[PDB]
Formats: sequence, C-alpha cells, structure tokens
Amino acid sequence: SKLLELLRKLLEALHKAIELLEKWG
Amino acid sequence: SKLLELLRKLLEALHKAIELLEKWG
Amino acid sequence: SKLLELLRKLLEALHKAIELLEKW
Amino acid sequence: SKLLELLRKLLEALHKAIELLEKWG
Repeated sequence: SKLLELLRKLLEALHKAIELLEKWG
Repeated sequence: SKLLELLRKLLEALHKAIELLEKWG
Repeated sequence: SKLLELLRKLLEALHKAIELLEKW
Repeated sequence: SKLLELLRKLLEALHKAIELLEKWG
C-alpha cells in the first residue's frame, strides 16, 4: 500500500511539473 | 506518457475505492 | 459485496498496467 | 532551467519506484 501511494503521489508531482513547464516555457 | 497517465488515474481510482471501503464498513 | 469486487477488478487492472511497463 | 532539473529528478525517482513495484508487485 505504501509503495502504491508513493507511486500515485510521485506521478501527480510529475504531472504538476509538466503543467508548469508547459505554462512557463 | 499515455501509459503513465493511465497508471496515475488507476491509482487515483484505487485510492477513492479504499477511502469508500473505510467510510462504509 | 459490490465494493470488494470493484477493488479486486481495479487491482487486476493495475496488475495488467504493470505488466505493460515491464514490456514497454 | 531548474524546472527541467526538477523534472529530470522526478523522472529518475519514478524509474526507481517502478523498478521497486515490478520486483515486488
């Protein structure tokens, strides 16, 4: 459960980073 | 990217299902 | 009963998604 | 520049997390 939760949060962080990159660049 | 996005959405679905199972029952 | 089955199907779907990563 | 650095590190973490998931899941 902890690894899956880690993965979920990390994928969500990646998604936000990509969204930022798209906006500011 | 498409497969990672699928995985994120699936993990988010799983998390909601677990929250529901904690609430009801 | 329906919620437990839903959880099982979701976990089965996740298992398939992980098998795809191993290939590609 | 730093945002691309952030992205690169998050992707490297993701690679490691997926490897852990594959070995034990």
